[PDB]
Amino acid sequence: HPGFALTAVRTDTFEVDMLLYSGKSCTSVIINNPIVTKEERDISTTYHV
Amino acid sequence: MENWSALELLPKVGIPTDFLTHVKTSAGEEMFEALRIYYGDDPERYNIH
Amino acid sequence: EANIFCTFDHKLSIADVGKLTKLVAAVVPIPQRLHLIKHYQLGLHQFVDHTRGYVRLRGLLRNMTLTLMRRVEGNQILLHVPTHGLLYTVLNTGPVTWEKGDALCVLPPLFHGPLARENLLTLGQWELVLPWIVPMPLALEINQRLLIMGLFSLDRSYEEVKAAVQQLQTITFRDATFTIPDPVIDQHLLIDMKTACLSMSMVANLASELTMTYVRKLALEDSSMLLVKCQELLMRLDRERSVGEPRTPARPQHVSPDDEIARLSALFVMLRQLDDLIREQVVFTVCDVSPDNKSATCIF
Amino acid sequence: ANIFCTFDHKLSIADVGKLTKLVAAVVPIPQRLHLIKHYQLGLHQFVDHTRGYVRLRGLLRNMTLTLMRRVEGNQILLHVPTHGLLYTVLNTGPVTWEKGDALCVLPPLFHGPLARENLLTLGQWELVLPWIVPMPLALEINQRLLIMGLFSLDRSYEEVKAAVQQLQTITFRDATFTIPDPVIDQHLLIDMKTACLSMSMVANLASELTMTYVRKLALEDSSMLLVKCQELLMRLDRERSVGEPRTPARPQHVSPDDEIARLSALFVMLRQLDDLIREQVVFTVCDVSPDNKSATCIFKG
Amino acid sequence: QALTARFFVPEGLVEFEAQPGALLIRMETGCDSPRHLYISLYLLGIRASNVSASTRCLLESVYTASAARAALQWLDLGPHLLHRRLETLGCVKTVLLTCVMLMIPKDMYLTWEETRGRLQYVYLIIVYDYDGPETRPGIYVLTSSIAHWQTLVDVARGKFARERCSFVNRRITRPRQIPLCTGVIQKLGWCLADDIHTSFLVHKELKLSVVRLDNFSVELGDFREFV
Amino acid sequence: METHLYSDLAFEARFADDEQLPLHLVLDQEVLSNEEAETLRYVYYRNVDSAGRSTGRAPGGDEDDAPASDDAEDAVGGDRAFDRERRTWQRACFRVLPRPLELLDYLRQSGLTVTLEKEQRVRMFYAVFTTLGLRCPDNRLSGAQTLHLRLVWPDGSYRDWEFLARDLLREEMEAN
Amino acid sequence: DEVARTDEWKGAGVSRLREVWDVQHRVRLRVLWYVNSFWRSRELSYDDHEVELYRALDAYRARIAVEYVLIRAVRDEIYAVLRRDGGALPQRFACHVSRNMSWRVVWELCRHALALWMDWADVRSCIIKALTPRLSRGAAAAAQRARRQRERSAPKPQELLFGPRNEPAEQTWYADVVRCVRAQVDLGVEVRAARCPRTGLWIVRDRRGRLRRWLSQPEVCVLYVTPDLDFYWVLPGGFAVSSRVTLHGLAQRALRDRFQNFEAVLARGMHVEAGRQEPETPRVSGRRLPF
Repeated sequence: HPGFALTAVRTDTFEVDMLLYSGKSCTSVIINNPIVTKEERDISTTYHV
Repeated sequence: MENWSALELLPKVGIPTDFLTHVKTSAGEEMFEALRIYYGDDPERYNIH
Repeated sequence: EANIFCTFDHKLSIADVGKLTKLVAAVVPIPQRLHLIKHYQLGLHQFVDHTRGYVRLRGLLRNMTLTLMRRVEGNQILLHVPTHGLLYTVLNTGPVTWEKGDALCVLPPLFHGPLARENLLTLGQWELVLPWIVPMPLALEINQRLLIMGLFSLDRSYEEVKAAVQQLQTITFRDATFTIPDPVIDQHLLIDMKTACLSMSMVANLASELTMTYVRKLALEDSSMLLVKCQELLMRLDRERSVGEPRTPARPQHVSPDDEIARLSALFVMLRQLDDLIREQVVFTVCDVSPDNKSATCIF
Repeated sequence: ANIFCTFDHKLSIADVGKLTKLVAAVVPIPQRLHLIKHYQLGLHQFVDHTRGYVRLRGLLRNMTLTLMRRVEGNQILLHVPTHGLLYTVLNTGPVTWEKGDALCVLPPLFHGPLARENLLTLGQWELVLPWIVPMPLALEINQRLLIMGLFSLDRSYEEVKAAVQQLQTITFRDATFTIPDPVIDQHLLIDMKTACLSMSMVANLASELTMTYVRKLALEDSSMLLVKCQELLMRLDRERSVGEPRTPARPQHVSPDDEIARLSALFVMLRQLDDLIREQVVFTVCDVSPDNKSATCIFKG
Repeated sequence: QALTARFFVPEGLVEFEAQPGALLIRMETGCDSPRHLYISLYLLGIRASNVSASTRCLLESVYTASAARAALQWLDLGPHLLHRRLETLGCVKTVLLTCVMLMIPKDMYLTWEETRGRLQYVYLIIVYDYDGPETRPGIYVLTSSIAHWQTLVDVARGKFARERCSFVNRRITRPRQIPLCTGVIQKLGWCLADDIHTSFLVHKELKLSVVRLDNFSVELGDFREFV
Repeated sequence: METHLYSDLAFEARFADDEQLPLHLVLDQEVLSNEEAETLRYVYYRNVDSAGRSTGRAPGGDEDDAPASDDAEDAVGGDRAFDRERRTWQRACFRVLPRPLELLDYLRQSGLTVTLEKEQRVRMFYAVFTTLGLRCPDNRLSGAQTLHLRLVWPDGSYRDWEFLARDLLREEMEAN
Repeated sequence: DEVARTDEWKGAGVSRLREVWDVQHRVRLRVLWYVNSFWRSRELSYDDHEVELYRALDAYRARIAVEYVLIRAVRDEIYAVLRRDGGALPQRFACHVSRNMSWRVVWELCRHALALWMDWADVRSCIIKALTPRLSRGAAAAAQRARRQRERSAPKPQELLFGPRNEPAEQTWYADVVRCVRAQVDLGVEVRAARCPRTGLWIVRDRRGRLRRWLSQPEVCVLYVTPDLDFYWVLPGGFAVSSRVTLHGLAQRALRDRFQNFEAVLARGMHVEAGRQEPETPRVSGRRLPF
């Protein structure tokens, strides 16, 4: 016995599926017409919307 | 070798493809016999010989 | 000028054009920078020679021009040299992972170990060999390792250098093991060793008298793990130099700020002169990497 | 090729007004996303107490830099520069510019200044911008802080205190600075410590390996250059060992695992210096605005 | 495509300079009120030791001006300190002049090949000799088909062994004099193999043996020093 | 000529270690063939005392003086005799000038001051330059020492010449 | 400004230049005496006592004498084994004979041939080239490998069924060929050796593959020596004096430093990897430019 106790602590993580309830029209979201840009490349062309 | 241009060009049959696992999870864990995955817009379908 | 047309003396079957059509946006070396070119000087097959020198292939490849492979259509190739600065895309077959942030260099390819020896093009005797596109730290690592191989191995019998290079030729870089095929000494490698020895002699000479004893001071002050390894290395070098006790340093007499500025600026010049042996300039700066690690978009 | 950078936090219109004065200046971002949170913008993610300056230079060497273009109601339109194309960069650096200068980007030295970046900050976030300094001033200030790092160990005497007091004061065309000392609380920061110890040990292994390696190559065909190399090292030995005990007995035989470790150690310790050895240029100017508030500069890199 | 640079140039350097094929270089003067001067490379010719004394006499007899005088003084201060002062800006388009971001003297021009490579990059090379009194800075302009920088430095060491042993002789003989580098490689662009014409030049009623380079695309390079 | 300066400097450098004085030698068609000279890889040398058989072995005799016992397994002392023999030889600096010359005239083409008592015009077809080092144990040197000389070609063959050091120093050392 | 050593070394020049000789008067080479060598400034002393030079001469005599007394050991080994059997040597080599032929004259030719071989021995002979590969490190390693290899027990059927399989085809001998009618001996003969399938006798062949045919010639005689240092001495008719070469009367270190196969150091032109195909030798040219 070394003459002192040892408290061991430990993180545990669990895969847990929650469930959430909200009131009817609790928040309010504001959206737009989404914009899009034409990023150019040599063989391709990407579009970020 | 299976010409995937023949798959990318021919008209196919519309199917609600339903399997339980994720697509990439079935893919990288090799449930199937031959895969062909491109992450962009591969132009290899466009040239015919 | 820009778009470079190549040809083929032999016909391509459907298999040949099929394995060519998956080589789009692959970088191939061209030695000539001319327009109506021919396929035998295309690639490295005219320049590849086993038991001739990897460093020769390295020097000629870094002297060679580079171009991008796009749009075969049957007995036509359409090589296009990438302009300096504009974003392009690349497609590498070299079994080495990439990164969205690092830089690239171009090296003559090594054997990975499975030994496939089929780069998906062969015309009779003629084959296609593609230069490996390698991320910058692996590139300077293999450069410095062949430099240590050339610098160490002089005037030694085969067994001691064999025991050195069985563990020196292997490089494990991001879960991938590579070995250098042809480490054979060269007159060009001799002039690299010449520049190396002159540069390290010059940084031995004009270094300050306090920097020659600085690690002794930090040894007497502080003990850290890398400092413990540094004291191990330096005291082993000292006892290989002298069995006497290395004395403690006192107040340094010649303290002069302009002197330190001048001698350390010349020192930085000489370290640049030594590092430019192994520090290769970049060829590609990554904008994006594909998730299957096959293709990328690089800005050069 | 434009980037959007939004803020999660509430900003005032006065915050926009004190933001829009930095209209065309460089920011660093660690990697290029199309939409990026503002917590990655600026060097605030890296700056802390115990890293130091050389960490900021090393992570600035690969941080992709981006000019600012426009400010919107919540987001910022950034524009990534391209090689060879001209742009407009404002001189937020502490040194004036002239036409034909070569510009490099170095991390700022007045962390938490009296200006406090003209009071542009947030809750546990101060937006910090890197200095754009001309190349010769950049390389000499790197050398100056490095030799400040060498004398930081021996700060017992007073003439070294006067020497480093000379070292703080810098001189330039209508520019003078008090360079902050990397030693704080009688200890050096870790990055300056490893940089200077690696530099000194590269000098040491060079001085004790160059004789055997110039011999190993000089058993081959010889020239005048290796002769004068050996004569220079003889000058160093004849001015060096005037007080050391005679017969140190350096052997011509030495086991291979020693010298391959020596060579690889020398190469990795010089290899970790090339962030501060090479000064990668990033800009040169083709026209300077009056009062040097901005400049039309051409991008390099 | 061209990047414009407009310049206010005094009349004390307009000799040998009205032609388009001119390169102005912003050197940091010893005097601090202009802080720099846009010297011509033909003024780097007269200071150089590799050139002929006849062209030096021509450059003396064409540049009796106080501006070129004081510029020669401010470049004659620092022994081999030119690469820490000299900084280029590109070729003159038309002379108060415009500049982009090509004529050359016959003597300082050199090659190490048979000039049959089609694409040919051009470089400036200073060398610092020390077997003179203090320093002989030799200017050189080099067209060559080589492209990679480091093998150009290796073939430069193969061609300038006298300069290297003179450098290390200066290092072993004068310990209190610490020299930085033997010289500087810096590219300026590239030409084709055909536009190089060894021809004549007449300026200020004075005669010159010139080499013209027509299709010179300009690209600014860094002052990459070398030993 | 160029190895002579470097070897003089190097034997001045290592004189505290081995106490070997340098010895600049030139050789001609009278010793080796031109085909042997045009591809000569390197030269070896070993100073042997009149009583001590090497300088790489132990001075007071050696355990290899016991005779070879005609054994199959370890043929002659095993590999310990072999790397002792690799230790007993030393490499020297080395150059070859294949085109013919005259060292009086040729050393006048180089910047040296050829100051000989009489100009004996000696001509040679190919001049190979080297410099060995013969070992005085202390400062004192004995004349009855001998110095061996290997010439090694890329095929692996070698030629072996030795001579006792008094014959090099008949009129040179008695002049001092 | 300190004068660098090359300048006053250049202006110093040479005091004198003279030729020297080897011991056997075969090699003349010239020494150079720079006045600026530190050997001039070392003021070192010199002495040559007569018993020291006498010890040098006796050591050089032994160093010359090693291979000659080895040849003498071989010769009286032959003499002792011909005295041992009584003089009736058997046949070891495959070649037919004729009964109606007088063997007294080929016996006399054998005596004259071994005499002429004793007159014409050499430091480069058959047995020296035989035992020079024995001095290598790989000789000891392969000696251990053969001593575990041939002395390996008979295998059980388990490794015959599942263990990996097992593998000494022909020998590489050296030979002296003494030709009495022309009084010319031969020192270095490389010869391949094998055994006949029908009989255990030996068959010798050229290193190209040609059958060696000197055994039919009656006037000639031959000495064979093996890489494991066995010994045959064949007069025509295939009959062979058979013994081993004795070397216990010679010191180890004298034989080890007098001649020895040499292991190479790495220089310009060879691979760092062992056993790779070698490229062309450097071969400094008196015909081309130096470049």
